[PDB]
This record gives sequence, structure tokens and C-alpha cells, in this order.
Amino acid sequence: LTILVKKSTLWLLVGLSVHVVAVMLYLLDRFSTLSSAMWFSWGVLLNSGIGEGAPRSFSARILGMVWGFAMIIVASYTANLAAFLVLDITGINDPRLRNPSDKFIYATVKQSSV
Amino acid sequence: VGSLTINEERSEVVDFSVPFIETGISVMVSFLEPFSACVWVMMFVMLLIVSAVAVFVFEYVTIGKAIWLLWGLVFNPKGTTSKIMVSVWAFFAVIFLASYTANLAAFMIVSGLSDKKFQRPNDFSPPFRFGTVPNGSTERNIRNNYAEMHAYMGKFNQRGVDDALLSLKTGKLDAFIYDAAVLNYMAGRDEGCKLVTIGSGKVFASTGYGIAIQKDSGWKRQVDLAILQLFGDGEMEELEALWLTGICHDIDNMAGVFYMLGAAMALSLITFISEHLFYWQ
Amino acid sequence: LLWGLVFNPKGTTSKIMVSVWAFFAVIFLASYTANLAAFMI
Amino acid sequence: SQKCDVTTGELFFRSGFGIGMRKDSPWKQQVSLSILKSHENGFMEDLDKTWVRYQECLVAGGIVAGIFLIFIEIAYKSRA
Amino acid sequence: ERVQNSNKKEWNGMMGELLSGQADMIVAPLTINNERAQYIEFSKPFKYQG
Repeated sequence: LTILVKKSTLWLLVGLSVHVVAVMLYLLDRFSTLSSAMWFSWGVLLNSGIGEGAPRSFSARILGMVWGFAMIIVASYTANLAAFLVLDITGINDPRLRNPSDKFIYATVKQSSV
Repeated sequence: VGSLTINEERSEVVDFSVPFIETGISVMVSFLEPFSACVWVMMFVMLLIVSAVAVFVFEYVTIGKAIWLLWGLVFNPKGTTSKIMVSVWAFFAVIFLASYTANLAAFMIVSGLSDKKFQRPNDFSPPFRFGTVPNGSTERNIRNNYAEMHAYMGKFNQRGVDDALLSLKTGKLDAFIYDAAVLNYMAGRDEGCKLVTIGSGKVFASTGYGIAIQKDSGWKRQVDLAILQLFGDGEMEELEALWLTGICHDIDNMAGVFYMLGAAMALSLITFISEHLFYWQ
Repeated sequence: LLWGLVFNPKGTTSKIMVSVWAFFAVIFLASYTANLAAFMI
Repeated sequence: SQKCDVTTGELFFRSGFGIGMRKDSPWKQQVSLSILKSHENGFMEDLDKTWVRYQECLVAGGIVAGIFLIFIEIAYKSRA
Repeated sequence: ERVQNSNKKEWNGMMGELLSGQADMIVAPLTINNERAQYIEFSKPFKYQG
């Protein structure tokens, strides 16, 4: 006997971070190509040493080193795809059968031995 | 023969000679940085090693381009041996990134409320919404023991058990104080898995279940021996195998990254202030 | 350069296209790594 | 919980915690009443906190290959 | 344990002592069985384990 059954807010904040980083760094550089500062910081956010030119101020190169921010956000969305993606009743047992309900429907063939 | 929660006064009134089924009283209510640094310290040691060695191989755009290129090894000349060093430590970079992605994928796989919320008089963040039954020993015990909670609880009286079940189920009520073992059978009764309080195994009483007989008769010693035998025969385990069956049996890491971002930001700001000072020397 | 988009000028809009389809490339590589990890079970 | 070396499975047989004494000790009524009072006045919970609160429980080879290869290329470029 | 001598099943230890009247009170972790309870008096247990 067997039973047959029928078969978002992160992007805006990091964009504000890109914008604030670019304007603050090149204002500090001009005190002691801002469209290009936007495009440079945007391209190195996108895991790409963009263009050909490093900033001649070494401090902005150090800040490009510490902003490993593209790598850690790569790590976070790979953890998300490890979590959001793939990661995740026998008739002998209880769950819906020994204490059943009408949402689980039962039938046999009438005038038979079962 | 109806199973009763044994207090002093039921033992005062009648005779108890039964090994009881124990129970108590409850209330129905409705990280990747040990892994970086252990790799990161050997990584920075290796960084100092390879920077010193790559300076040594070109005893022949220099002092700052080198360590930038070492950081760009992970962040994907004319000395051919320098390109060999780039090749080997880039293989090191990709194997370390693969092992760390495997490590983060490996990571990818309320009991003390009785005083601070309920015994604590007159305040919680919502107002008090408790549940009674207008009989039973639980009401009497909280009456003679926690009379503040008794006064706060008796504001909302319930006409049985299922009225409180549907009020907690609709969220109209927040608390319903009852004998806990009936709620443990209710753990094997509800299917929606909005189920049962704390589940720590700790009930906030220690009483039992059994039979009341007449005091000072010629009585029923053999029934006590027989029920202890049926206990020892595992027939209680048979009985729960009959009836007691069951059904249901971020933000902080992002802010913790952003706080270290702000700390490195302040470090770079005071570094720039010092470098702005350093033409005055 | 289109094949080097997956395999990690002066027209700024061309670099905009590079950035958008490089985002496309890395999200497709991430979904395919998730697909082979689904096959790995 | 104290010694960190683990229990397995559930409670395989329900068991209690009894006392032993001689027969005809009629003060056991008030003894069981004081048992229920310790259960009532939370003295069992005082013992519960006071005792159950104690729960407690390649690089070097590449380096020498490089120190070979530097003299290899020294010889190759001094000859060519 | 059953005594190997003729037809005796005798308690030992604390229970053999209280059986022999060598105790007014025995306090111990006691899962009191039928054979314990058929000889003695005892107040109610208070801790329930498994």
C-alpha cells in the first residue's frame, strides 16, 4: 500500500559615498576634472583600475587602497547569493494523516478490499 | 481522577497518594572578523616580505607604485623575475580569495521577561494586556504571591481557553497566564507555528498531575504500586506516543563596516592635516 | 574589449556602456557560479 | 556544562528525586507543605539561580628558486 | 540484590541501612521504585529529570 500524490537602499548610500569622497578629496587636493573625479571613483568602485592615471597625491592612492570596499561588497553579495539562492509526507507518520484535516483530501475506490 | 495541580491547600482538603505528572505555570505570548585578521597578519607579513624582495631585485613610480600594485594583486614592468613574483603571488591572491569565499559560504550555513516586563509595575512600551481564567490555581497563586501582577492581569478576563487563543492569535492580547503543560500539549496541537512561549524547558512552578482520594480510608496502596509500575513499564511513554504528537517540533554588519569607514576617514583627515602642516618644517 | 569585459577610450558614454555591461558580466558570472554550486550538490 | 568534554539524546525515561525515611513519620505532611512552600516562595528558584547559574559549557621554495633565477638571468644577460 | 543464600533479596548501602533502621533520614538522588516504596515512608519528590 502506497500513496499517490500530485507532482536598493545600499546603492544610493554608496553613491553618496562616491560623490562625497570625490568632492572632498579633490577639494583637499586643490586647496593644498571633478567630473573625472566622479568617473574615476565610480570606475574603481566597479572593480576596475580605471583609465591610466593614479592621483599624484599619494593620500588619494591610499584612500583608493582602503576603498577594498569594492571587494567587501563583492563578498557581501556572494554571501547573499549563498543565502538567498540554492541554500534551501509519508503516510506511516503523523503530520497531516494521523490527525488529519479537510484541507488534505482522502479517497479510496469504493467496493474494494482496502 | 481529573489531573489537578497540587498546591498546599488541595493537600489540606483531600488525600494525595499518586506519583504525579510534573508541570508548572507559564504565560502564553506570541562575524566575518575572526576570519580576516588571522589571514591578514600573515598577509601583511608577506606584503612586507615581497615589497622588500621586489625592491632588492631591482637594485639597478618606485616607492608608492610598488605597494599599490601589491594591493592591486588582489584587486584585479621590465623585470621578468618581478613578473614571476606577480604571477606567483597573484596565484596566492586567487587561492586566498577562493578560500575566503568558501569560508563566508561556510558561515552562510526572553526567559527573564517575568520581572522586567510583567512584574515591573505600570510600564512597558505597549500598555499591559494580560490574560486570566476566573478559576483555577494559577489565578490564586499569582493572587497570593504577585498581587500587583494579579491586579494588572485581572483587568482583562477571558471566558475560557479558546477566547484567549483567538485573542493572542489575532494579537489583540499580549499575555495569557496558564498551566504550562496544557500549553505544551498545545505545542503538539497548533500547526501555524505561532505557537508557544520561551521553550527553554523552565516552567515557573513545579507541581504535578494526579488523583485525589479520601483521607484516612482503607485505601488504594496497590493502585499506587501499579501506577508506579506502569510508569516503570514506559506506559506513560506509550500514552504520549498516542496523544502527545506534534507539528512544529541585515543592518548591523553594514553599519559596522560604515563605522570603520568613518574611523579610517578621520584617520585620513588628521593625516592630511599633518601633511598640510609639514611644509611648515 | 567586449570579451575582456567578462575577462577581468575617450568616449565617456562608451565607458558608461563598459561599466553597465561589466556589471552585467559580474552578475552573470555570480549567477553561473551559483548555478554550478547548485550542480555541486 | 562545567567540564567541557556532551550529552546526547532526549530524556529516555522520566525520573524524579525522592527522599528516604522510616515508616510512621507523620510530620511528612508539613514536610511536603514546606516543599510546596519552597516551590511557592521561590526558594527552589533561589537554589536554581545559585547552582544552575554555574553552567559554563611554497614561499621559501619560490624564494630560493628566485635566488637561483636572478643569477641565471645575470649569466644570460652578461653573455647576451 | 538476591542473596545467594536461601531465598533472600536484600537491599544494600543506604537502603540496606534504612531497612535495618540505621537511618532516620536518607537524603540522596532517589528514583524511588516499587521495591523501595513498598518498604518505606517518604515525602513527595520535588525535582523531575530524565
